[PDB]
Amino acid sequence: GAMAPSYRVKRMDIAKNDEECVVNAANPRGLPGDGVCKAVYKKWPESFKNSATPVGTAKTVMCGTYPVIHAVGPNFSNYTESEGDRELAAAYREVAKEVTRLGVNSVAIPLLSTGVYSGGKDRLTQSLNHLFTAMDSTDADVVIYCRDKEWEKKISEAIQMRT
Ligand SMILES: [Cl-]
Ligand SMILES: [Cl-]
Ligand SMILES: [Cl-]
Repeated sequence: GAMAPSYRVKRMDIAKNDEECVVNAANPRGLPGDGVCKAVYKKWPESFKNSATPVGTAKTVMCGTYPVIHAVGPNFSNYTESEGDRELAAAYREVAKEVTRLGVNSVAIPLLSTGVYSGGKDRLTQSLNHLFTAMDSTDADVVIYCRDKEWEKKISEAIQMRT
């Protein structure tokens, strides 16, 4: 584990991360997709061999020795707010189990269900709080990746408020 486990946020492409493993914001069919998923497919295409997995789950596939944890958040266009909230929390719990199993000291993670699966709503706080609920009990350094300047400031404020 990390000597003093921390949370950090960076505004840049997660395909350029400096962590020991990455979480993909995957679709259930293992397809190249859009946004984070398409960047992950371009950087680690080998990790999409048999990466299909249901909503609310995570499945890790190695690209060489680098682990790609494919985590499938719900598409809020298809789920109700109640059921989608439950599946989004579940996908993050599965990411925490995989990060622990892998024994890594750091992990790069995006906010699941905040892009094209958001159903047109701002889900920064919802998604980040489910991330904290799952990852708080792990000892890996967590680096959250985002692309929007206002989201970077809000995620950074939420991290600092708890310290
Ligand atoms: Cl970038
Ligand atoms: Cl998304
Ligand atoms: Cl963002």
